[PDB]
Amino acid sequence: LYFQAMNIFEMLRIDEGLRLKIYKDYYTIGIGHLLTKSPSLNAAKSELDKAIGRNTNGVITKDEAEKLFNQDVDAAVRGILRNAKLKPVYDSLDAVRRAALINMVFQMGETGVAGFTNSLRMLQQKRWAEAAVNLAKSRWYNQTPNRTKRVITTFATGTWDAYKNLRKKLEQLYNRYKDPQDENKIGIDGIQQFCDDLALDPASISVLIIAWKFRAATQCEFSKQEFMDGMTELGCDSIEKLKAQIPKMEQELKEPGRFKDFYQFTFNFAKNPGQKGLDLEMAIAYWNLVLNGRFKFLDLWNKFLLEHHKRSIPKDTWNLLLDFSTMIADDMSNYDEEGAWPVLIDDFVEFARPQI
Ligand SMILES: *C[C@@H](Cn1ccnc1)C(=O)NC[C@@H](NC(=O)[C@H](Cc1nc2ccc(C(C)C)cc2s1)NC(=O)CC)C1CCCCC1
Repeated sequence: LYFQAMNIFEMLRIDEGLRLKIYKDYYTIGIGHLLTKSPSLNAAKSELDKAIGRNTNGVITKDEAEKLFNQDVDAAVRGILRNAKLKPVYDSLDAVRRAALINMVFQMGETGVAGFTNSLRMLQQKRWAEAAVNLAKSRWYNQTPNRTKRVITTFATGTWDAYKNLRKKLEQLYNRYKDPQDENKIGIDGIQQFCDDLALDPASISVLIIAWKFRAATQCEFSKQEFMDGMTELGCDSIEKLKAQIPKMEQELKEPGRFKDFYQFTFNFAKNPGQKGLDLEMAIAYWNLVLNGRFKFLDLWNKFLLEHHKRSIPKDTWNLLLDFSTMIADDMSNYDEEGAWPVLIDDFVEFARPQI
């Protein structure tokens, strides 16, 4: 197979993203690699372990993700060649433009691409300008504007310029924030600068919302990969573009499913690496950010903890506090003491009830 890859992996890592842990679409890993149609994680991990050749426990390296991606490219190419509507266009195209076609197949499948009859004909005819304008009129252009414009530029030019130029813009922007003592990360000063550039306080709710959108691991830490992947997935190539995305992120949090996801993410982001629980003072500081205007008993809860708990907060307790805040009556008369809440919440209700 070595006779038949370098550019296509980085092109789809940018457009689709690379995930090093087993996720849901269906059990997937890497750049959209399907593991099984079975709903069993045990089946999914089994397929992944067999494919890789080690006990991965659903976690892989970038190189392992590449081995899997090359298999999917080779399978995609076989599919295109057996398709009577796609084979002529594929055969006629140069190496760079074939990569843009495989990119479309990865996104919407053979049937999706085969639907672009007029555009595919223009490509086969090497009518690059006419094809570029024609592909931009589709629904494909609206659903994924950043990805589509990059793929369209690949067909228009026959160059990697759309991917090369985004990487240049993000790499130049990165240099403003990188740590002088460590080129592969953004340090304390860099994070402060990033927040200043956004006209936001680093301890503000807006910055915590951005960390959620970037899927950042830990507070006061920001890796180069987090910056690169975050900015690309959000479709931002500048601070101004990221700044303009903040109201959209705010709107999402008005939907309870998104809010629940952001709320639970906060615990994982707030905690110290190597620690399973969140120290009380930290838990209170983040609760004041995320439960502000959502929990009537927030101050009395903080006072209770500082005076009667004075210990770390486990994840389950953090998660369940949101359900408590939502259901609790202003007089606490609906609280099920004989129910299944953490002992800490039963003790809070016992402490709070005589205080009205
Ligand atoms: C720096 C850290 C020191 N420390 C104390 C105990 N363990 C570690 C610290 O001060 N932690 C608590 C702070 N948190 C913050 O100030 C953070 C700073 C940021 N980290 C990141 C990471 C990634 C990003 C990118 C851009 C996605 C951005 C930022 S800003 N801020 C937040 O966590 C947002 C709220 C505070 C304690 C008081 C309550 C607020 C947080």
